[PDB]
Order: sequence, then structure tokens, then C-alpha cells
Amino acid sequence: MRECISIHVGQAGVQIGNACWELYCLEHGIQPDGQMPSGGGDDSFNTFFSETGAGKHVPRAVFVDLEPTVIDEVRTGTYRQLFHPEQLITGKEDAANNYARGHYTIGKEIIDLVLDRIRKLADQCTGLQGFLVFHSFGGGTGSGFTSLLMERLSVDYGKKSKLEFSIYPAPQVSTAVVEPYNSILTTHTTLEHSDCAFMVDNEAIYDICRRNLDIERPTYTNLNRLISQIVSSITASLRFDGALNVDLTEFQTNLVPYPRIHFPLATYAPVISAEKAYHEQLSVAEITNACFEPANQMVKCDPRHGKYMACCLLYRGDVVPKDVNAAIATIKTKRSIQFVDWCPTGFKVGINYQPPTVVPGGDLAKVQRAVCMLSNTTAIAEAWARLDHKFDLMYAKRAFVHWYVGEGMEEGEFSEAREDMAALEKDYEEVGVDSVE
Amino acid sequence: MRECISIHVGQAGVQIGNACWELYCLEHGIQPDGQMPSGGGDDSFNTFFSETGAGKHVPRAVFVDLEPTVIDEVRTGTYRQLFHPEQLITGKEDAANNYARGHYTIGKEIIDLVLDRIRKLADQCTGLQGFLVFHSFGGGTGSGFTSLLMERLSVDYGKKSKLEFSIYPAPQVSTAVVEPYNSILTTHTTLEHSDCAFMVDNEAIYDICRRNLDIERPTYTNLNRLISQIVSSITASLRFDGALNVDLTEFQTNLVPYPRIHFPLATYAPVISAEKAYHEQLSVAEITNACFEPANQMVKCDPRHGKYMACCLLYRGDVVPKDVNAAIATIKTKRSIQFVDWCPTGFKVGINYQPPTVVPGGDLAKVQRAVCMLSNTTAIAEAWARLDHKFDLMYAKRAFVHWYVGEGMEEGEFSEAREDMAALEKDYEEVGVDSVE
Amino acid sequence: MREIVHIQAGQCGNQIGAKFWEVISDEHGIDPTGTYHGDSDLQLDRISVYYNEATGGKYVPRAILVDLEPGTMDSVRSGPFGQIFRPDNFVFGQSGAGNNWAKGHYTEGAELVDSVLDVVRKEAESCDCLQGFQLTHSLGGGTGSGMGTLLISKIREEYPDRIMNTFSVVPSPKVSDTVVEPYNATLSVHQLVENTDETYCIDNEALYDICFRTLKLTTPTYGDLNHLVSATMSGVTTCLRFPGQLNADLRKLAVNMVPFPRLHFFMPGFAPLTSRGSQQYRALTVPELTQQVFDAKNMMAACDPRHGRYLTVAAVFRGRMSMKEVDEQMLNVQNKNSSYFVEWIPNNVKTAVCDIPPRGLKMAVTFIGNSTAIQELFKRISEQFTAMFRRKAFLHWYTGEGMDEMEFTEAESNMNDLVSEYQQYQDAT
Amino acid sequence: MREIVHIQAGQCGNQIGAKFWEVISDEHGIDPTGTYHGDSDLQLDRISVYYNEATGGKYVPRAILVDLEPGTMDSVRSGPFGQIFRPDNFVFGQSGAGNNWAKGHYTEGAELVDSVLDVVRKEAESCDCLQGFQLTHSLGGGTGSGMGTLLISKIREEYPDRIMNTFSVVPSPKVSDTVVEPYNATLSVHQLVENTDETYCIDNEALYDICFRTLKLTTPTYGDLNHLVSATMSGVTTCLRFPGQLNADLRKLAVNMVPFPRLHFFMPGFAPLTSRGSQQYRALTVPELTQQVFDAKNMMAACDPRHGRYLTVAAVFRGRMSMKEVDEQMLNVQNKNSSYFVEWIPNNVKTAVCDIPPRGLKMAVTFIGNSTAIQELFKRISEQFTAMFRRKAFLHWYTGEGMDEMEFTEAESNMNDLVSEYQQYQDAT
Ligand SMILES: Nc1nc2c(ncn2[C@@H]2O[C@H](COP(=O)(O)OP(=O)(O)OP(=O)(O)O)[C@@H](O)[C@H]2O)c(=O)[nH]1
Ligand SMILES: Nc1nc2c(ncn2[C@@H]2O[C@H](COP(=O)(O)OP(=O)(O)OP(=O)(O)O)[C@@H](O)[C@H]2O)c(=O)[nH]1
Ligand SMILES: Nc1nc2c(ncn2[C@@H]2O[C@H](COP(=O)(O)OP(=O)(O)O)[C@@H](O)[C@H]2O)c(=O)[nH]1
Ligand SMILES: Nc1nc2c(ncn2[C@@H]2O[C@H](COP(=O)(O)OP(=O)(O)O)[C@@H](O)[C@H]2O)c(=O)[nH]1
Ligand SMILES: [Mg+2]
Ligand SMILES: [Mg+2]
Repeated sequence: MRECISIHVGQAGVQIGNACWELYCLEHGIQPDGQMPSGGGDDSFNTFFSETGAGKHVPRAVFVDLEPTVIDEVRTGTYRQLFHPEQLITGKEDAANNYARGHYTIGKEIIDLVLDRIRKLADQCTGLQGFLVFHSFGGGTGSGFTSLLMERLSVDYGKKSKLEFSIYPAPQVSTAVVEPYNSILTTHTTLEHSDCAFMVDNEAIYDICRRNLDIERPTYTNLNRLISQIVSSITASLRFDGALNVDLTEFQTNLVPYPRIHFPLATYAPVISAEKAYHEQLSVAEITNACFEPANQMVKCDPRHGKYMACCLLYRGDVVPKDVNAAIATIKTKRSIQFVDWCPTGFKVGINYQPPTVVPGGDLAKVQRAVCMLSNTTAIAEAWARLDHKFDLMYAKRAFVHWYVGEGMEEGEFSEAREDMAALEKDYEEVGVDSVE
Repeated sequence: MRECISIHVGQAGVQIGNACWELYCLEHGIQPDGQMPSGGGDDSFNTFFSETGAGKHVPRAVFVDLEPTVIDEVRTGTYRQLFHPEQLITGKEDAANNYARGHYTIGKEIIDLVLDRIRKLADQCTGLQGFLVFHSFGGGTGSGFTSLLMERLSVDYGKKSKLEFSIYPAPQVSTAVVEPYNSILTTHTTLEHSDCAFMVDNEAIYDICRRNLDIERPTYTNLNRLISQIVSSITASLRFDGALNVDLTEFQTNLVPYPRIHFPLATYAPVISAEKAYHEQLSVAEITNACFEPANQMVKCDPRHGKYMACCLLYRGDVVPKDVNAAIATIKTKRSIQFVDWCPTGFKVGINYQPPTVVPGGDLAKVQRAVCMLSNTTAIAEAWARLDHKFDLMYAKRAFVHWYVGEGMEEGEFSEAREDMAALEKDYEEVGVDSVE
Repeated sequence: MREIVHIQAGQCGNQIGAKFWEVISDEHGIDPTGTYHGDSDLQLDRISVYYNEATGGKYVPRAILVDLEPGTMDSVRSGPFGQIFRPDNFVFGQSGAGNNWAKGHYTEGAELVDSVLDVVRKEAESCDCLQGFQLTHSLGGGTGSGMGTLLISKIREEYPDRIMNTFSVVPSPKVSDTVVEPYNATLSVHQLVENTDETYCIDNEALYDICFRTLKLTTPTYGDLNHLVSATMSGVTTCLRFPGQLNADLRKLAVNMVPFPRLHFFMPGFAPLTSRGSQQYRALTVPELTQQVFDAKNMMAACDPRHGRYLTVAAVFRGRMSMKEVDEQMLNVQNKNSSYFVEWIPNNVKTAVCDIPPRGLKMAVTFIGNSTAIQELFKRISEQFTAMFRRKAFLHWYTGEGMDEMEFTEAESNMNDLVSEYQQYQDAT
Repeated sequence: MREIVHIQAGQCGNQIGAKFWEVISDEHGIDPTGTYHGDSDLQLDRISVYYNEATGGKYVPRAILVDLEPGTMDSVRSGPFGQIFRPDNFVFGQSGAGNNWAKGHYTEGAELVDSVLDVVRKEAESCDCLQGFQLTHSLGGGTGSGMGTLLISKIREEYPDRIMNTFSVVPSPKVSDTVVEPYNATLSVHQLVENTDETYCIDNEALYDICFRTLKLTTPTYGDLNHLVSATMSGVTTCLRFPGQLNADLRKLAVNMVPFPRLHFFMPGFAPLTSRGSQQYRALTVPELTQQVFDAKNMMAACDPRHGRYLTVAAVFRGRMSMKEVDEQMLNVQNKNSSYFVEWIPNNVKTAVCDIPPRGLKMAVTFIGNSTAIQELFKRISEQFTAMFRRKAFLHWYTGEGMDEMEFTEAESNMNDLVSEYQQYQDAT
């Protein structure tokens, strides 16, 4: 009845996709073989999976990477039987952290096959809600190929929703020197074609894991588990029934005030260790307050440095409307948090009955209540100011431009991307100013 | 695979050749009959010896002398079966210590046969690296026929290396009155055709034997044993495998800066008696320090009277590259040992695994370490000054010119040779000048 | 998938390549006969990167052995792993190069380069996907320098698109294995700077020191030095050979590392390198590894990193290692050593992580650094070159083999340009 | 190979040749019958130098016996070593020369010279490779002087290339066995100086003093004197006959001995020459022998070398000795006697060594000194010649046999030139 397509690009995209499909299989009871060993779960299952007459269930997934090693890891993992063998599409050589390479030279061979398989996936859908995209700005394959794929999908499908779950470059640390160039170019291309992209920060999730879950040396797995929890909370309204159901089109309509300002911040609560879960009640007011602290944001950006303009909360489990209504009135009433005056109603509420499922061996405590908070706010203007400063420092001396020029792009594209990002931050500070009357 | 043709001219050359082929037979395990009674020793063996299908091994040697007595000593000695009977070339009458007689009259009769045998050996040689010539300047046969043979071999095989092992005329001791005439004429003819001539001095080796080996009755058997040790240390890189292999072409490239400055000074350490060998350690540092002392040089020339311009150290046995590296750094740091400023890297290093073999009944001690040091240095400019002064003293009154004129050469040859040696001495004092600006 | 063609020129390159293939076959569980006897399936998964699967399960290396003299190649063929190579790949000339760059490049090079390029071509067509090459050689030698320059130029002529990697053994201030090391070194870098994409500068004195200070080895032969160099090689090329939690292929390394097309000369390193006694006392941790690799005394080039500033740094981690404590320790390094990092690169670190450690060690790290302290090394080599060239001390040997003095002057001019290009970013603000 | 043709002329030459062949056959182990009974193979290895191998193992000496009177050759043929020679080589006339150089040279020479030259030619063609000749003769005699000069001239005509030695028993200051000795000696050296290559001057008085002072012989007959001269012959000609560490042939001796073509007159010597008793007290060493030959009283010519200077010196050692001490003793000699060596010759000594010693002695050395002190002897002979020629005391005997007085004056003028040449280099600086 309502369907979504999840495209996983680059090492980050595919690894987060592995964690995500592990979580969906655990929630719907699908075995890694693909068979259901087992009433309300059937329609919830049908959204993200294509059923076959033999009883096997195939994910509505397209895994793409120009290097074969990570996808071969998937093809050797426990979920090898789950995925369609063809839909794991592999290129022959890596993008080498080069937006130019991934977008122009290497991506152009395999984009046609990727678009053909996305067309085949879309053909078997009754009503396609939209596309889910997973990648990282820093990666060359992720940046270039998600830019190319986003423009091609915007040309082809158009009106249907297109949601990204991108890994924003961390403020202090970075695993790649050319991250500013790759990030600036991909968000330059993404601004026109996207609908709503949800930022994620590795440093922020490390800080969350240390601070709350009381672990000390976390790894990508736990990070991808948290991101999987985010997308599961986001999609549970589509899959499971609920008191207040929310769709991706309504996510666009609520979270996006203007066409270019469509970058909310992910957040989950209650993130809490099993050891400390006993002492705390974890009621609706407690988790709702935990959502809005600066400490538990998954992007290293203090919301106190800016103002919210669109908050959207997705409660799941044993939750009543009056508790959330009182909590949201309280959070609106507080003076620490601040909202733009031109948005009197800055809260979107969604509720559903299914509580989250803890994966085996996970660090998250079992809880009968959970909430996922997505906030469009001006605090990301500071992060893009930092990223623009980094890009300016690199590009003033032409720090790495010859690698990009070799793979077929001009310096005019670099200047145009920087100009577009200047325009973006001017728009952010523009909307951040109060009304004249 | 890689071959070297040994040539032995005059009494000094052939006697040293007897000692040298004795040492090679002892090292490779070849019996004096030519048969090997016996893995890594095979190729090592193939360099200097020619295989025969019956299992006998023939030296790649040409023994030449214009008198038959010494070569008949070879043909009656224990190694009579070893050598090719045809290669042992004997002239009818001696050169009478006369360069003119040995070069022109008696030389022209037998040079064709000598070159024919050398051509046949080279035709057999699969990969020829060069020629090893042994002679003495004082001898008439040696000096004259070596000059004739050197010019002929330069004309024929001028591409390949040519290495002379000449016995320098000693400063104080002597065995001939016309020795300065012979040495000046043969150096004049040899300066153009030689690639590099290693120097040996009977007086220096006498002093070495008396001081270090404590041998109060040193024979020319002992001197030829030491010279055999020198050449075996030089050629062990070609024969045996090693950590750092020095070939003749790189001996030439490292040691010879300019075409006319190609006269290094031989040296071996440890030279030590077996009686005193038990007390001293004989480490890499000690042997390296012993190499650079003035007393242990095989040429009576104080290196402190000049400056080193190219040193080449050939370690053999239980030797560590860190040990030799620290020793060479120490020797570079010392200021009593001086080097030309225009040669910042004055050291060539070669290492190989095979230790030296002590001959039965020898005077040297068995040692697990040995080093052969070869130094091109400006101290021998003093020695050429001495030899030129002696030549001036004799030729100012035409002391013995009538013999050379009778045997077919002009006084223009004497004058031209003196002028060439004056130019050589000038070149040496010129390159001894420190750089300015 | 993602193959590499390996070449080893000169005695130095041949011995290092031999020890590299010992290390690779050891960690992949391949016997010297070429038969597989390892335990992990991941060894077979990426064995095609370096090996070709011959009939009967025999794995031949994708190696090419070049040397104008026979001795090192015969030693390799007689060695325990001499059986593993293809006999046809043993391409070798009839007379050595001496230590003459001119002899290695022009005189014998014109003879042997045809045969070696046929071998390179047959290997390259045997590969379905060709990633970059990997040459081992010494700059100071005649054979290694000349053959490496000619091979590098021709391989870049015929394969312009593919990456080129070289592992070069450079001279030091306090050592000299040959007299003409400045001439050979200078001509080699002049030819390499435009052609190669990455050049890793190993120094013999630095490895000797490392063995003395950290490993406490009393008698380190060249085997231990080649062991360390092979350790760095296996470290850098691990991402193509095993699964990893943050992969980094060598094209990624080149793109991260070469800001400008000529500044591609790097400084390698490795950790842990403790002696037998010290591992009991020390507790191997990511902070310890980071401080060890960022220690100057650990570096395998004699130049001090503190004299210059840093451009780009690469830490390829190996073993089960956390991806947060690496990042925090790189943050502590950047905060403590900010004065040693150029400000116009805001983040200098390229992190990579691989799950499978080497030799059964629990943890390991391979360090690459593009520090500007290599300008001191190039200054030293150019100074020695000018000191000899003022007198033309050894030039007639090079001129006999055909080349002109104008080539020497052009190489000196290009080295001066390179040192100025390194100094201008030190002066930049 | 390297054959020598020996001639003996005069009673003196014949007797010295007889003793010389006795010594040669003794140390080669050949019986007087000519059959070899020696023990060493080295004796037979070089027996061709002096002997022809006749059928049945009989060794015929390559000797030519000449005398115009038959008495001394009949004595030689009747002696124990009469059978050893070939009968055909005994060539003689029926009338002696008395003591007339004119009679020996012109009258009887014109008859006998043809026969002896066909004999010399028959021996010369048998040689595989003919080295130089040797002659024994007396300058004071008529037959020896005249026939020796005639053979020297004609053999130089026929064989100009070959070396040619002579051993002349020169006249003495005090003892004189012939009144016309000045005339005979002067004409003899006038002919010899143009033609010969080496001449060694023996002095019977010097032999008598050597015998009395060193050997202490109370009754030294001519046998002992000829024994010493034969010892010197065997010493100088040893390098062709036996193996040695330094071989010095006769042409080598000529090249080392003769600076200018006319100064070829040498003073020989020998050591050891100790008595019967003194052998027990004296420990024979190379220093002792070197000091003995360089002692003036040991010299076999009456001239004191201290009165002159040494142009060149040669020492042929026999036996076994380390040559370090030969060289150092020669240098101590040169340093102590630096006044007695001419400056314009930088080094005057020509060393040679042979393995096999003579007559079972452990050691021996033979000395040859070309020194300017021989000018004193030539001055004495020229003074006696002028004293007689002023009165023309005995010129009618020489004029009767054909020659003119112009010859006598020419010989005197050539002697004056010779002594002037000898004094010129003493005066040179
Ligand atoms: N949360 C999370 N982040 C990841 C994961 N894998 C990679 N990343 C992030 O991705 C960034 C680097 O870009 P990559 O995604 O690895 O590169 P790529 O998308 O595979 O594209 P290539 O450059 O061709 O490798 C790093 O800064 C990581 O933070 C993952 O599994 N989980
Ligand atoms: N070290 C050493 N030197 C020798 C030996 N034999 C001869 N000499 C040297 O040779 C010099 C004399 O010249 P020779 O080489 O003997 O003469 P030649 O080369 O045979 O030429 P001719 O004399 O004409 O036959 C002497 O000064 C010796 O130093 C030897 O066996 N060992
Ligand atoms: N690390 C290492 N360096 C070596 C080895 N063998 C030689 N070298 C170096 O190589 C240099 C000699 O140059 P080389 O390549 O042998 O000369 P070529 O024969 O012309 O190739 C010396 O400076 C040595 O330091 C080795 O096994 N390991
Ligand atoms: N050494 C030596 N000298 C001799 C001998 N016999 C004679 N003389 C010398 O020879 C000189 C005589 O000359 P001689 O040759 O006999 O006259 P000839 O008859 O014309 O040949 C005398 O002065 C003797 O001193 C001898 O047996 N030995
Ligand atoms: Mg990737
Ligand atoms: Mg000789």
C-alpha cells in the first residue's frame, strides 16, 4: 500500500544499512535466511520488504559502492541470504575520497545499472512514498555518487520524497583531509534535489556513548545501532499502526520551512545503560526533557547558540497523548530553549504503540517508552561556518585541487559551491532574525 | 656466469699468480690436480675457473714470461696439472730489465700468441667483466710487455674493465738500477689504458711482516701470500654471495674520480700473528681502525702527508652493517685522517659472508673477520716526485739510455714520459687544492 | 580485484622484495612451495591482489625481479622462497651497472627494458583490475636508480592512469655506501618527481638507530631492516588484502597525501617495535602506539620532524582497535603538536583501520607522514651534489655512457626548485 | 734454451777453464767420463745451458780450447777432465806466440782463427737459443791477448746481437811474469773496449792476499786461485742454471752494470772465504757476507774502492736467505758508504738470489763492482806503457810481425780517453 526504497552508498551507507536491516529483521521477526518462522506485523512487514511466493522476503534495498570489499563483507555475512544477489551492486575501483572521481569518472559507468535496478524496485510498488539514502559527506564514493544519484532521481521520479541520512563531518576530528572539499561539493549538489537530510556526527555519538551508556571505547557497530534506532523510530509510523501516524510527505511539510533549509538534527532518547536503567523511571516527561538537552544531540552543535524552527517528536511504546501534551507545553514554556517568533507552533507529534526492540548483545537498555526527536534549528549555521572556513583555508592555496581537476571538473565549480554555501549561511542568519513587527 | 681473465706477466706476476691460484684452490676446495673432491661454492667457483666435461677445472689464467725458468718452475710445481699447458707462454730470451727490449723487440714476437690465447678464453667466457693483470714496474718483461699488452687489450676489449696489480718501486730498497726508467716509461704508456692500478710495496710488506706478524725472516712466499689475500678479498664479492656485492665496474666508478688519477693503495687487516691473536678481540672497530693507520699500508707513503679522495672497504666474514657503519662514521669524524672537501662521501662499503681461509703452513692467524681497504689518496704524489727525481738524476747524464736506444726507441720517448709524469704530479697537486668560493 | 604489480630493482630492492614476499606469504599462510596452508578464509578472499592462482592451488606472486647483475636474483632463487616465483619473471642482464646512473639508465637500460616491459605487460593483462604498481629500489645505487627511472618513465608512458608507488632507500648524513650516491640520488629524484605518485623514503641509519634504541638488537643484519620495511609495506597495503572497519586503498592514500603534484615524498614508520624484555612491562594501547609513531625517534628517516612542519599524515591501524580512542589520541596529538602542523590544512590526519593484525600481534600501526623536514634531506643531497659537481669529480664516467652535463645541471635546477617549493609553505602564513 | 759458448785462450785461460769445468761438473754431479751421477733433477733441468747431450747420456761441454802452443792443452787432455771435452774442439798451432801480442794477433791468428771460428760456428748453430759468449784469457800474455782480441772482434762481427763476456787476469802492480806486459795489456784493452760487453778484471796479487789473509794458505798454488775464479764464474752464471727467487741473466747483468758503452770493466768478489778454523767461530749470516764482500781487502782486484766511487754494484746470492735482510743490509751498506757511491746513480745495487748453494755450503754471494777505482789500474798500465814506449824498448819484435807504431800510439790515445771518461764521472756533480 505504501512503500519505501533504501539506497545505501559508500562504506558508511552500507555498514549503517547492515545495522538497519539487522534491526528491521529483529523487529519484524524475519530470520537472516529471510523466512518468517511465525497479526499486525504483516502490514508493517510489507512496507520495507518485497514478498515472494515461496515465503522468502527480500529487502527493498540497493547497496552500491565503487569498491567491492565492504559489499563482499555483506555477501559473506549472516544476512547474505536476505538480500537479492543482484541488488548488491559493486564497482571495480574506489573513489579515493575524491568527489570528482566518484561523481564524474567512475560513477558514470555504474549509475545506469543502479538507476535500472531502482526502476525495477519501483515498478513492483503499489504506492511509493519515496527514497531513503545513506551515505557520508566525507567519503568520495558517498559524496560523488549520492550527488549524481540524487540529481538523476530528481530528474526521473521528481515529486516523490527523497530523504538522506548523512554523516556530517565532525567538528574537531576527521578521518580524511579532503573532507571539506567533498562535503562542500556534495551539499552544493544536494541543496536543489533533496527534500530533507538528517545530519549525524561521529564525535557527538562518541560523546553520547561515553556520557550516558557508560561505555568507554565504542565502535562503528554501536554507532550504526543508534542510527538504526533513529531510522526505525522514523519509519515505525509507516510500518506499525499508531494513535498519531506520520508520513514522509508530512515530514517534509512540517520540518522544512523554506526549500533550502531542510537539515534537521537527529536525536534519540532514552539512551541509558542497562545498569543505570533500574534507578531511573524513564517517563514521558523525563525522556522529553532528555531530548532537548545539548548533551544528547547527535550533531556537535549547541542549540543554545541558535533557535529552533521546526521540532518533530516520534514517541513509540506505552505513551498517552496527555503526557506528551503536558511535556511539550512545558518545553515550549522553558526560557533556556528558544524558538523563532515566526513559528508559533514549532512541534509536530507522532505516537505509535510498538516499543523498540533491543538487539542481542546491545548496550541500549530495554524500555517500554522511546522518543526520536528531529530538530531543524539554526545551530548548524555555526557548523557550516566552520566548514566554509576550512574550505577557504584549503582552497586559497589550491591545497588538493589538482586531484579533482584531473578527474574532470573546473575551479569554477569549486567557486560556485562556495558561493552557494555562502548563500546558505546568509539564508540561515536571515531566518534567525526576529520579525520587524 | 661473470668471468675475469687473470694475466700474469714477468717473474713477479707469475709468482704472485702461483700464490693467488693456490689461495683460490684452497678457498674453492679444488685439489692441485684440478678435480673437486666434493652448494654455494659452485657459482663462486665458476667465476675464475672453466668447467670441463671430465670434471677437471681449468684456471682462466694466462702466464707469460720472456724467459722460461719461472714458468718451468710452474710446470714442475704441484699445480702443473691445474693449468692449461698451452696458456703457459714462454719466450726464448729475457728482457734484461729493459723496457725497450720487453716492449718492442722481444715483445712483438710473442704478443700475437698471447692475444690469441686471451681471445680464445674470452670467446669461451659467457659474461666477461674484465682483466686482472699482475706485473712489476722494475722488471723489463713485466713493465714493457704489460704496456704492450695493455695497449693491445685497450684497442681490442677497451669497453671492459682492466685492473693492474703492480709492484711499485720501493722508496729505499731496490733490486735494479734502471728501475726508475722502466717505471716511468710503463706508467706513461699505462696511464691512458689502465682503469685502476692497485699499488703494492715490498718494503712496506716487509715492515708489516716484521711489526705485526713478528716474522724476522720474511720470504717472497709470505709477500705473495699477503698479495693473494688482497686479491681474494677483492674478488670474493664477484665469487661468493654477500650482503653488499662490489664488482669491478663499481670499483672503478667509486675509486677513480678522474681518468689519470686511478692509483689506490692496498691494505689488509687483521695482519696479526697467531701467537698474539689470542689476546686481542679483533672486532669490526679494531680492524677498521687498523686499516687507516699509516704503518699497515702496503705502500711506503704516509697518508698524513696527503688527503684521502676515495676509500673502499671490503669486509668479509661475521660482519654486521651497523658495526661497519659506526666504524666508518668514527673514521670520518677523526681529523688526523683527512679527506678532500669536494668528496663529501669518501667511503664505498662492501660486505660478504665468506671469511678468509688460512693457507696450511701460513703465518697469518685464523680470523672470523677480515677487511681489505683500498684508498686513492694524494700521498703517492710524493712517491711519484721521488721517482721523477731519480729519473731526472739518471737521465740528466744519459745514465743508461744507450741500451734503450739500441733496443729501438728514441730519447723523445724518455722526454715525453717525463713530461707526462710531470703532468700527472701537477694533476695530483691540483686536485689536492681545497675548494674556494 | 584491485591488483598490484610488484617490481624489485637493484640488490637493495631485490632483498627487500624477497623479505616482503616472506612476510606476505607468512601472513597469508602460503608455504614456500606456493601451496596454501593458512587457516582464515579472508586470506583466500583477497589473494588475487598480489598472487595469481596457478593450476593445482599453487599461488605464484605477481612479482617481477630485475637486476643487471645475477647475484641477488640467484640468491633469491636458491633461497627458501625461490621456488615461489615464476622463472620467466627472473629477467636479468649480462653485465652490472656498476654504481653508474648513466650505465643503468641508457646503456644496459635500452637492452633490458624491452624484456621487462613485456613481463610487466603480461602481468598487467593477467590482472582484471589494475590498481597501482609498487617498485622497490635504492636511490644510491647505479642499477636501482637507473633501472627504476627508466621503468617508471615507461610504465607511466604506457599506463598513465594508474597510480605509481615506490619504496626508496635514501642516503643519510653520516653514511655512504657508494662514493657517487649524490649523483645517482639526484638524477633519480629528478626523474621520479614528475612520474611517480608516491615515494616512501627509508633510511638505513634511521633503521639502525631504531634497532638499537627500541629493539635493543646487538647485531641487526640487513634482514631485520628488510623485516621493518616489509612490515611497513604489509601495513600500507593491508586495506586491499583484508576487510577493515575503515578501509583506505592506496589511491585514497595518494589523493589524501599529495596536495601538490610534486610533493609526494613521505616518511614511513611503524609501531610497536619493543624488544623482548620490554613487552612484559609495557601495556600495548592505542595512546602508546600513537605517541610512539608520532615520536621523532621512531621515524625511519633521519630528518627530525620537529625542524619542519607537517603537511598530511596517514595512520593505517591494524588489529581489533577502537575507532574513538584513535580519534581522541589524534586530537591530543594535533592539540599538543599544533605548532608542528601547517595551519592552511585544517585537519592533517587520514585515519584507516583494519581488523586483521600481523604476526599474531594484538595491535599494530603503520605511519606515513608528508612532513616538510624532508627538505633538509634534499638540501643535504643537493649540497653534496654541488660540492662534487663544482670539480666535476666523477662526471667523465657518466659522460662516457652518453649523457651530457646539461642533464646534471637540469637535475640540480629541479632539486633547487623542489627545495624552494618545500620552503615556501614553511614561509607561508 | 739460453745457451753459452765458452772459449779458453792462453795457458792462463786454459787452466782457469779446466778448473771452471771441474767445478761445474762437480756441482752438476757429472763424472769426468761425462756420465751423470748427480742426485738433483734441477742439475739436469738446465744442463743444456753449458752441455750438449750426446748419445748414451754422455754430456759434452760446450767448450772451445785454444792455444798456439800444444803443451797446456796436452796437459788438460791428460788430466782427469780430459775425456770430458770433445777432441775436435782442441784447436792449436805448432808454434806459440811467446809473449808477443803482434804474433798472437796477426801472424798465428791469421792461420788459426778460421779453424777456431768454424768450431765456434758449429757449436753456435747447435744452440736452441744462444745467449752470450765467455772467454778466459790473460792480458799480459801474447797468445791469450792476441787470440782473445781477434776472436772478440770476429765473433762480434758474426754475432753482433749477442752478449759477450770476458774474464781477464789483468796485470798487477808489483808482480809481473812478463816484461812486455804493458804493451800486451794496452793493445788488449784497446781492442776489448770497443767490442766486449762485460769484462771482469782478476788480479793475481789480490788473489794471493785474499788467500793469505782470509784462507791462511801457506802455499797457495795456481789451483787455489783458479778455484776462486771458478767460484766467481759459477756464481755469476747461476741464474740460468738453477731456480731462484730473483733470476738475473747475463744480459740483465749487462744492462744493470754498463751505464755507458765503454765502462764495462768490473772488480769481482766472493764470500764466504773463511779458513778451516774460522768456520767454527764465525756464524755465517747475510750481514756477515755483505760486510765481507763490501770489505775492500776481499776484492779480487788490487784497486781500493775507497780511492774511487762505485758506479754500479751487483750481488748474486746463492743458498736460502730471506730477502728482507738482503735488502736492509744493502741499505745499511749504502748509508755507511754514501760517500763511495756516485750521486747521479740514485740506487747502485742490483740484487739477485738463487736457491741452490755451491759445494754444500749453506750460503754464498758473488760480488761485481763497477767502480771508478779501476782508473788507477789503467793509469798504472798506461804509465808503464808510456815509460817503455818513450824508449821503444821492445817495439822491434812487434814491428817484425807486421804492425806499425801508429797502432801503439792509437792504443795509448784510446787508453787516455778511457781514463778521462772514468775520471769525468768522478768529477761530475
Ligand atoms: N557511523 C558510521 N560512520 C561511518 C561508517 N563507515 C564510515 N563512516 C564515516 O565515513 C567517513 C569517511 O567516508 P567513507 O564513508 O568511509 O567513504 P566512502 O563512503 O566509502 O567512499 P570512499 O571514499 O570511496 O571510501 C568517516 O569519517 C566515518 O566517520 C560506519 O560504518 N558507521
Ligand atoms: N712481492 C713480490 N715481488 C716480486 C716477486 N718477484 C719479483 N718481484 C719484484 O720484481 C722486481 C724485479 O722485476 P721482475 O718482476 O722480477 O722482472 P720481470 O718482470 O720478470 O722482467 P725481467 O727482469 O726482464 O725478466 C723486484 O723489485 C721485486 O720487488 C715476488 O715473487 N713477490
Ligand atoms: N634496507 C636495506 N638496504 C640495502 C640492502 N642491501 C643494500 N641496501 C642499500 O642499497 C645501497 C646500495 O645500492 P644498490 O641498490 O645495492 O646498488 P645497485 O647494485 O646499483 O642496485 C646501500 O646504500 C645500502 O644501504 C638491504 O638488504 N636492506
Ligand atoms: N789465475 C791464474 N793466472 C795465471 C795462471 N797461469 C798463468 N797465469 C797468468 O797469466 C800470465 C801469463 O800469460 P799467459 O796467458 O800464460 O801467456 P800466453 O802463453 O801468451 O797465453 C801471468 O802473468 C800469470 O799471472 C793460472 O793458472 N791461474
Ligand atoms: Mg568507500
Ligand atoms: Mg724476469
